[PDB]
Amino acid sequence: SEYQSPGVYVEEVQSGSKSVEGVSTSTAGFLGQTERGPVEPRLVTNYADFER
Amino acid sequence: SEYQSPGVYVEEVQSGSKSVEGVSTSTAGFLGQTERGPVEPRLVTNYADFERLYGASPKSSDLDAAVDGFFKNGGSRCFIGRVSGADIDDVATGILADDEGNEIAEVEANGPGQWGESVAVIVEDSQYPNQFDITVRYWSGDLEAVSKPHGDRPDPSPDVEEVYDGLSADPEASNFYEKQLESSVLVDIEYKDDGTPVDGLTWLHRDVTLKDYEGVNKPGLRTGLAGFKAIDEISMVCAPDENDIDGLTDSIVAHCENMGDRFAILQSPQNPGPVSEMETPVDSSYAAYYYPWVNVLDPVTNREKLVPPGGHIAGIYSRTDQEHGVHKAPANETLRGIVGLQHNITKGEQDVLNPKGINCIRSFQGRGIRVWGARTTSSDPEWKYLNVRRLFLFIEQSIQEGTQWAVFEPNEQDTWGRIRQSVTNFLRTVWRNGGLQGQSEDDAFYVKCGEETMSEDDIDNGRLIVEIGVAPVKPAEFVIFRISQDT
Amino acid sequence: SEYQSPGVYVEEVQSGSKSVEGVSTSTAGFLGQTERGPVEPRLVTNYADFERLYGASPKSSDLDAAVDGFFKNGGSRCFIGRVSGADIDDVATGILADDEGNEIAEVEANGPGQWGESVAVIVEDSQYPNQFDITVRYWSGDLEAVSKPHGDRPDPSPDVEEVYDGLSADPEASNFYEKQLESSVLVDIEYKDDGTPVDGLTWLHRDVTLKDYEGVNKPGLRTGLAGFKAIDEISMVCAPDENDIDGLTDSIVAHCENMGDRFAILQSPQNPGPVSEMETPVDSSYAAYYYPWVNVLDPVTNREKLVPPGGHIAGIYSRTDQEHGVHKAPANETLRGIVGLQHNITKGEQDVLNPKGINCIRSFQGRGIRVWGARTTSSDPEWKYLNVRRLFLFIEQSIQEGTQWAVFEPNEQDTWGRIRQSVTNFLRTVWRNGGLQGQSEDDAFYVKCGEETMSEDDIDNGRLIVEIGVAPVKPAEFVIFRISQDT
Repeated sequence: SEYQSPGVYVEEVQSGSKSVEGVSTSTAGFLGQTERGPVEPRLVTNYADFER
Repeated sequence: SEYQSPGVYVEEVQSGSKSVEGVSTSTAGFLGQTERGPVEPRLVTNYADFERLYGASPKSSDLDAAVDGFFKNGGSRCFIGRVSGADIDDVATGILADDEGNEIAEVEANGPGQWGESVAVIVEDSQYPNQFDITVRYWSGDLEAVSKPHGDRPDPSPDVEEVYDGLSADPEASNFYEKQLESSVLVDIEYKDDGTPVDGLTWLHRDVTLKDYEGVNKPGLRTGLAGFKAIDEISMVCAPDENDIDGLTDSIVAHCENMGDRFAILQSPQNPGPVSEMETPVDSSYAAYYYPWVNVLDPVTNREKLVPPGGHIAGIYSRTDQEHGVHKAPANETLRGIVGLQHNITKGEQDVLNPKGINCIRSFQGRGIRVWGARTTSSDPEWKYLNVRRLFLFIEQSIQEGTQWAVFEPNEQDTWGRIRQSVTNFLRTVWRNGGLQGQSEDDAFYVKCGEETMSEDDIDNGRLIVEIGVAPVKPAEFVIFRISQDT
Repeated sequence: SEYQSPGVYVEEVQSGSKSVEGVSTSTAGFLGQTERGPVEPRLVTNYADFERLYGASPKSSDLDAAVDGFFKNGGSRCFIGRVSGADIDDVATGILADDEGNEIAEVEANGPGQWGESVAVIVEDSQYPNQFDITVRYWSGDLEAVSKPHGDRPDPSPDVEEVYDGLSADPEASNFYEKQLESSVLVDIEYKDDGTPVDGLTWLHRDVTLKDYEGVNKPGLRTGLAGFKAIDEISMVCAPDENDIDGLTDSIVAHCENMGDRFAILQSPQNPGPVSEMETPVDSSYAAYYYPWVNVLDPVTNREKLVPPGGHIAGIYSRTDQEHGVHKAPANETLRGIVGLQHNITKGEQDVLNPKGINCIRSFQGRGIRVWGARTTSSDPEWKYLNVRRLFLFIEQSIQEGTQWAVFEPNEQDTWGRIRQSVTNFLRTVWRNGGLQGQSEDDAFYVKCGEETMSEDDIDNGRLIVEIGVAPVKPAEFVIFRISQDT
């Protein structure tokens, strides 16, 4: 920082380690023919959602 | 001191430590449209104050609902700033006349808009010599249906009523009408000439974009965000209608990042799209993002209505700060004042939304409706959690405001010890209340000021350097139980 | 000293080191068209100051947008220079008259152009003996629609208003009107004869190329770049409309190379052609080149508008300098105050643009819009990175300005030790703040002054030679992870 006029200054510093987080690993993708529905990919979490 | 003539001298010395005091942390700021009121920011501590000073919102705004949700959830103090599409000087005015027809006073509405056309001023005479009474009345509905506006009981009872009894025309008295009518939510009086007014009734006559939310910045007038940036009590800002005005989210986040001492609360759109494609609007460490909308009872139709959840969430923030501290995550808390949600989110959909910085409001069977998520919109791993940012804001503002005695003091060991002692006392207090983590003081923080932080080039140029290290506490987001049969 | 009569003598000696102080590094300079204002460069520290002194830009300029983007991104100080297509002496004037018709004062607009035809001056009398009031009003729109320019409330409220109350006609008093009206953004007053003016209103009557951007250079008047080259605070220069005026890019780069203490920021055209054929305009080490254009909200139509990114980038420079230092690359930083970009650049296209010195502004999913690139337009391998050039500018100007005490001093070992000590202290301070690289002082820098740098022919001719060697730090542009299964 630069100090040109008198006063109080408060500054933040970077710390000594940054955490890494693991990614998801149990999602699947399926392709095939259906009778209804959109053609953009959509997320489903249950079989009743799929039938609906 | 200097001693040139004999006598007794008594001198005061500075002590070895100076106390630091913590700052307020539960005040909020709101922006939006109203029907009445001034356009400078005003402090409100209760919902009846809000209805008395401002009134209701038009059909294109949801401010009234947000303030109601704020106070139903345990909030303490609001700063209200009224945004208006009319020019600031488009105000209704009037004139008071004397015995033989001289204008002696000038009456002006307390804010711009057409509402001022429905204010009536009534002057009558008092039973005591040289005294008179003044009354101000306001109707919210049609004027064509008001039968007896001057009588003791008008046909529709007026919406606002004000009476002032012991008035005089002596400028040096304490019952001069200019000084007594100064506390009035409807009108303003200015003195012109000597006299006393004649009895009767009189009406006041001859009466949004992103640039209105930005506000006016002139030497003697500030509205919008320019008015808020001159108030140092506000700690969180919200605009309920931020999704109807393009370019307001960025302005709010920039305001909070440029002040450096407040936090921004953001809500999703009513239709944000498919779940697999949602993102946050900004990538700031000074903002948080909540989803979905909520349902309330509307006090003019008595039906359900869908509104954004911002004010209820700000009220939850204020409540948690009052009963737990700024280090407590404002999640796993109940929402009061609503009827239902827009959608019910499952556990499979939150596994996609939570790693993206989007906070969810969910409903559990047997437990109710709660906020489930406490992250910021930031990508930096150092500012992932919300309470850490709030704690740092609190600490940094306290330090900034409570150390102005040290400027221009001698740059030597006494000042160094004094500063070190003060900051250590403040941080030990923060540690004792559960904000810092560690079984000893050495684990929780340290403060340094001396010849390890300053060199000689520093002393020759007037720099005093203090280094502080701290360890904040973080929430428990995943509670895991690993159970086996061994031993 | 010489001692010829007996007594006591007290003499002062010079010490063993003299401190060097660093210079400012976050001030910018802007050039372009405005509607009002003077044509000499003026310092601005806030956007409301800019609107108050200058106003808005015409349809052929984008200065207002660039200054707004500068201050929305954390900039601190601007120097504004107004470029005008009208002659400098094409200014509106007026006259004030006394009791029996003598011209006592002369009023003149604060800048050339037709705007001065819309300024009204009003003189009225005060309640105290020998005193009067003066008011100055300015309307931005049509004059044909102004109903009561003299009344207390004109039909359209004026755009600018100034009032001065306690004025006198005594030249030796401190409330003489010539001294009080001197701080006014609209007019200028000059005294002619003895008297006091009569009441009433009066209007002021009888009112670009590359050579206007170059500016006037006369003994008592400087505009354009000639005005900027007499200000030593500016550290970076930008002209938003540099692509509409042919021959201005070279003039700006030549100005920065001839001063030797400032940096030039350049933006691409709106249509630069095919990607495989792009080049930089110049090959200077004193310039940087950014691409593409950005989208903003226009405060007069409330629609999107496409503008060059120069002022936002200068604001990013200033912010980074304030919070990190001049050794930090101003890349991987967020742009505030915009809506979108012109194009989205992929990773395949930047592999062609980056080795050519062209810096890109990109948008990442989950992270936002950021500047991705920190190179200069230079072909020399020694000045490839931007922060190295900025650090050298800072160091060299500090040394130049903080060593003028050493001229004409004795050329012997005491002066040598003193100079060496000062420069070593300054460089050690720079090293401690992270600007130089090395685990020890011998790795980071050295300073030499003595009989290894100077010979006897040097001493006989008056030359004192100091040799300094330094090692700057460079950014991490490619982060590489090589992972294997062994051990």
